[PDB]
Amino acid sequence: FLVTTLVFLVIGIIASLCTRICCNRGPSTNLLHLTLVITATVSCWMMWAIVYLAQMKPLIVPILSE
Amino acid sequence: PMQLVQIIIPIESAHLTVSYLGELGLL
Amino acid sequence: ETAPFFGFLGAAAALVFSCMGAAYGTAKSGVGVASMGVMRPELVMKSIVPVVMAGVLGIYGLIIAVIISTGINPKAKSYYLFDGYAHLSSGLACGLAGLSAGMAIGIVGDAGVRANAQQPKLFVGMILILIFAEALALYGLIVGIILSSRAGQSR
Amino acid sequence: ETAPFFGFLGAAAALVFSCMGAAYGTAKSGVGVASMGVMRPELVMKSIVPVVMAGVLGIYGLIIAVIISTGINPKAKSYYLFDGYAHLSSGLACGLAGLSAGMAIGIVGDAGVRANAQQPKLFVGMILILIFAEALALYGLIVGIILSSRAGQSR
Amino acid sequence: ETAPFFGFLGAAAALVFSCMGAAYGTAKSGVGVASMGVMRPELVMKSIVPVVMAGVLGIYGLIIAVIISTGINPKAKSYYLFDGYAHLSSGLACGLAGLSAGMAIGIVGDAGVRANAQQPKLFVGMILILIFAEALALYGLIVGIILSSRAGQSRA
Amino acid sequence: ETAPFFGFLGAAAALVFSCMGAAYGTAKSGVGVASMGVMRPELVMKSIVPVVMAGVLGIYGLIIAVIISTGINPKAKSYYLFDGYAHLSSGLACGLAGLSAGMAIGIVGDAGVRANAQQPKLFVGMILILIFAEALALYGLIVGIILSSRAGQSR
Amino acid sequence: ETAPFFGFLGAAAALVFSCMGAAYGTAKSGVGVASMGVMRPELVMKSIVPVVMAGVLGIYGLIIAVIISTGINPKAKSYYLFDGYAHLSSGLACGLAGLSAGMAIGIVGDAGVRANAQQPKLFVGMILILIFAEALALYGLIVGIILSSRAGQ
Amino acid sequence: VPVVMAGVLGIYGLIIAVIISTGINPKAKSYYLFDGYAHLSSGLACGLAGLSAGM
Amino acid sequence: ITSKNLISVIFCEAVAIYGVIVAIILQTKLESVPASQIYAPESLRAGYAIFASGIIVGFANLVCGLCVGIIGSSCALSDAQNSSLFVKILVIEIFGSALGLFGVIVGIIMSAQASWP
Amino acid sequence: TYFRTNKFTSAFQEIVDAYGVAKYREANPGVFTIVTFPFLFAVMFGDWGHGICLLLGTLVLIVREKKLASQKLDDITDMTFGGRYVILMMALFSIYTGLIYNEFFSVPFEIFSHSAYACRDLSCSEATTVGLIKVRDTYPFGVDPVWHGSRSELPFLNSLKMKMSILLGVAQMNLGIILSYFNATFFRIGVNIWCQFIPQIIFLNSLFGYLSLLIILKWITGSQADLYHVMIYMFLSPTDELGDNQLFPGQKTAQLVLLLLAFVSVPWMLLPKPFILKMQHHQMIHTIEFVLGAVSNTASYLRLWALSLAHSELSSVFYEKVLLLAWGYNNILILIVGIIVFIFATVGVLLVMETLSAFLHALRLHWVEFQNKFYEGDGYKFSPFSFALLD
Repeated sequence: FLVTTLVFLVIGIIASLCTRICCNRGPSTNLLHLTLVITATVSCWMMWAIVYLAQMKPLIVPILSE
Repeated sequence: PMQLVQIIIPIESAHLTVSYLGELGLL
Repeated sequence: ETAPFFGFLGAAAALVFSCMGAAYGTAKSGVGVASMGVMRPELVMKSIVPVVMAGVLGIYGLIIAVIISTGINPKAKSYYLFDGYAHLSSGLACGLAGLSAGMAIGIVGDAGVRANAQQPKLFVGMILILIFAEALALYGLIVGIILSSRAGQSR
Repeated sequence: ETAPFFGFLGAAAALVFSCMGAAYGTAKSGVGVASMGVMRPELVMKSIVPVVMAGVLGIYGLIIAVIISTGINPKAKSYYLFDGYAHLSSGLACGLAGLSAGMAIGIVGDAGVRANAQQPKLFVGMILILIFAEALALYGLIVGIILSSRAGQSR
Repeated sequence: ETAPFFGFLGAAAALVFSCMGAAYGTAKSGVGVASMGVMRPELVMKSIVPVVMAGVLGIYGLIIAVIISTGINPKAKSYYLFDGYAHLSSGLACGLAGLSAGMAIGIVGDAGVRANAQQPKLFVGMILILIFAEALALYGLIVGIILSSRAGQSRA
Repeated sequence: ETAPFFGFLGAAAALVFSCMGAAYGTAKSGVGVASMGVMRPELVMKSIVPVVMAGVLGIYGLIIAVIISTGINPKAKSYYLFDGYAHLSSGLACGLAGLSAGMAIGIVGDAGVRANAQQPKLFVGMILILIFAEALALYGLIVGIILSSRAGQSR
Repeated sequence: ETAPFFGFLGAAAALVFSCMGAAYGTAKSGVGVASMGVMRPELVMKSIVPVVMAGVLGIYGLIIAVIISTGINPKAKSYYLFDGYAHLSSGLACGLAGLSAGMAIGIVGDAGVRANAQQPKLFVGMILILIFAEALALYGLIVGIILSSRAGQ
Repeated sequence: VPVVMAGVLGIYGLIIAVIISTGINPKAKSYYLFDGYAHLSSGLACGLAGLSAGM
Repeated sequence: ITSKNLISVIFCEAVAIYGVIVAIILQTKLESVPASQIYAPESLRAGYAIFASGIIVGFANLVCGLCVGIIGSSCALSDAQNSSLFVKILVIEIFGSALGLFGVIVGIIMSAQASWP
Repeated sequence: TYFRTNKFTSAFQEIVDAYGVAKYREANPGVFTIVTFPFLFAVMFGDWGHGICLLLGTLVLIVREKKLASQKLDDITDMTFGGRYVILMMALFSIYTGLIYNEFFSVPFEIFSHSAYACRDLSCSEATTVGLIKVRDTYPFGVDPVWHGSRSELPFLNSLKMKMSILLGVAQMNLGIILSYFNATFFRIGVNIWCQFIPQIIFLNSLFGYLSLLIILKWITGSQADLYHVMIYMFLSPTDELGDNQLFPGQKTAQLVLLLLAFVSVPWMLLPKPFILKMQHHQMIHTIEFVLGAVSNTASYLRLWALSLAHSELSSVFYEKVLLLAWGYNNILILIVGIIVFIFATVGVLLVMETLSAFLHALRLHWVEFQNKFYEGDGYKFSPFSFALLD
């Protein structure tokens, strides 16, 4: 879902803006917060990408006989 | 980002500096 | 057919092995607890945990055996080798896990009995190791549940 | 056919294993009781409790074996290997559980008798330990009952 | 048609042997830690590591058992004769690897707990030894997975 | 019919034996390394090599097992007896050789760890001895691989 | 028929037995050498005869196994249960003889290491003893080679 | 000297085995189950007695 | 004592040579035994005779070798103890070698056993 | 020396100290690990219900830390006081992890629709049919419950989880290589960095990346019968030729070329640096270290997959016990007793046992990854003349 990727990118941009507003004073602190935000975005996007790759095409469906 | 430091301080004054730097200190 | 010979044997073996292992572990733990109580009553009160672990292992083995026995429905299920084989596998797994857990629990109980006299913090820490061993036994029992559920294919 | 062979074999094995375990437990308890009496004849009176518990467990195993054996009536039901297999499994499980419980309870009782000779609260500790050990015999009896029911479930 | 009995037996045996090896290793490590106790109370973090390794080995065994159980589906692709024996082989390999790893881990953990009381600078070396030991269990799990992979092809 | 099943069983037993030998060697090396680290932390770092050698032997056994697994191919040939026989023989030989070499290397490393702490000079010769021990297992693995390559038994 | 299975089993048993015997002898000799080297590291460097004998035993076992494997040519000979049974037994006997020789040589070298540590005369004496043991192992290897040659007929 | 005598005893046993090999031809006499069992049992008893005497 | 042990090793090498000769003979002593005709009762009798010969040869050779080894060990110890006592040790070594030679002669006699077609 | 540590940074600093030390110029990935270890642990396992409850308890502890400062903690409580921030971050990550897993309160829950995933068509056909189930609508926030949490969907879901864990391990190795390159740039070696880190890095990275790209290509093509074992089938032949299943038209020759390149790079990982050192005038440890590290990364991925499977199995067991208690209790008392017992057992299993096991495994994987990456121990802590009682 390209829409999901765009939403994740927008969330990352919002987080970057929040971190900048919070700690623009400490340039090293700001860089640390930016690195943390980047890592969180990478992790979330990778998880969603794996989930969608599962949904790309199902090998087989489930059986739940009583 | 630290480095070594060397100094000569009179003992009487060194007592006050040591007392001040006791809680946290640098070196 | 030959299902009763397999299923009954597995059901008996699970309980037998689990009881033997739990008994050995409880005996070791009781010897250690007696030593600790001779040392100090507080250590005797503390040393109850290995007995709890042994009882938990025995209860898990009994539960697995009960589930296996309840699986035996010859009137509803036609006599298949697979149906008895699943029960036999579940019983063997449960019994082996119970025996191993009992031996490990006895060793850990002796160690913790020594530790309680040595230091209360040591006993508190060894509680974590005992819990980990109990968790391994529970994992074996859970695999036994999947083994029992495998019998569903046969009818 | 050959089902009575298996059923009678299981009935005999139950009693044999229960007797062996009771013998081991009684020997250990007697050694502990002799040690306590040598140390203190007065305290020896309370020391008989683990021996009584071991004897009770042995009798319970024997009673369960007798009950299982009495169920086998060839005139009552036609030749079916399921009933014999179930009876044999019940006997084997009950006997093995009783033997393991007896041996462990005897060892724990000897240790607890020594500890009680040392300290008084150790007597209560050993009583709790033996109560914990009785869980093996309880599980064996439950498994025997389940197998006896499965024997009637044969069709 | 009688293969599923062998398959179920192998599936149970894998878990049984893995649990036995893990229990032995855990008991050895716990005895060693309790011996190391009192003298080095701060070494609780170090003593935790062998229990973690034993738990990892047990989890690997359970995973192998679950995979083997999933492999046994008689409804489609009738087990024929190769399926049960393949499952038995995979289960035996997994169980033996687990038992060997458990024994080695228990011995090494006892040695490390003994070394914990004096000169704790070797904690890194002890952790390295534990990881090298668990590598054997990882290789065994990989081998079991590879064996389970070939199961489907034999159906034809 | 079921002969390649026996071959696959032997292939699995190969990895099992290799893992057992590697684990024994690693345990001995770990005991020696613990002793050396107790002696001096510096000797501990140089003493890691035998553990790596045992792990490499185990990895070689795993690779041989994977190759054997790749050897089994239903589309290659129909049910044939020789496919199972050759594979089982190769696996058994490789596993036995690996286990024996691992035990020998473990004993050698256990001696060498203690030896190196007293004198660092002998560590050079100990390294050569361990290298020869590992090379024996490597030759055994090559011999086993030769048998696996010997696949075209029929036509 | 089942002859290739018997021959493969025999060759595998030969290789396994030879490897186990070589491993046991090498372990004993290496333990002895490590113990002896503690006193004088200079003498330890000379103590390479254990490595030499271990390598010789391993090479002999590998060569025997390779020769046995080469004998298995189904295209060349359809073979017979008699021929396969003979080849398997011959190979297994060769491997067992090699294993016994290697174990004995390693046992001797275990004490020979300490003897060499004592004096160089004991060192050369143990060298001669190990040479005799290696000669026995080579005789066993030659017997196995002759047996493999007989399998061709 | 007693060691030499004991070795001579083994040499005599070897000579007896050589005589047995000379008589080993089976065409002359057919041995049934009873004959083979009798021979094997008697030989085993003699061997046990010989080993005990050697000890 | 090393020379005495060398004499013992020479006896062991003689035993090995006897074994090699036995193997060569068994290679020669093998009957016709056709691949097709490997089921006759006469072939079974020949196989039983050959197996008996091998069992009588190898077991006796191993027993003689072990006896020679123990005797040589004791003899080397005694020679280390007393310098004069060497011929007595050589006597025991010769006795062990004679036992090995007797086993070899037994194998040589048993060589002519096969009766397979 | 030690980098300044805030309240949140203290736990990462303690972890880095556990992983030995590093030089002042040496790169310290402790700050990165302060998120990576929560990132891996969330990938490793997580229960939405108790995990949220555990996070709430940790937050309450952080709020009451003022009293906890006065009230001295005991044993593991003392460590928890220091690691509150790290635990909270890990639980926050595990929240999204459970959201992906969809096992809210250790149980699947419908998202957005009445049923997140359903069976299109096959109204009369059983779930065990040729048509079986069609997921016309797929859960957009998490894995489709029909395709993951259902009875027979377990094997394919587990295989997919393992495949994804392999890619995650590859990414972790790539991050370690990147950190090594960055630290080498900080080390400021004129050519030694290119001679040593570049060959040691990149080689095994591309080796695992071939498999990762094969997994991605399989996800694109969607082969069914091989499940996640198509990669195993492809890699089963290291020799040339064949390669029918290759999704990329030239994947066979390209794979052979890549194998040759890796074989050539293998000495390049070990040879150039000692040669440069000799020209100016360890590698033996570096020998086989690449293969061992790749095996370790695969082991970490498999451990994560196994931990996830075990967590799913435990959640299923707890749900089964709860369902059995509820269904077979017409009276309120029996249901209440069963629910309480199941809740206590599930809490003990998950919040304590499973949580500790997952934390330990994730920590060990983190130590392996960091040791592979950089900083090689070799240091000590900052030494001021601070009053221990006062500070």
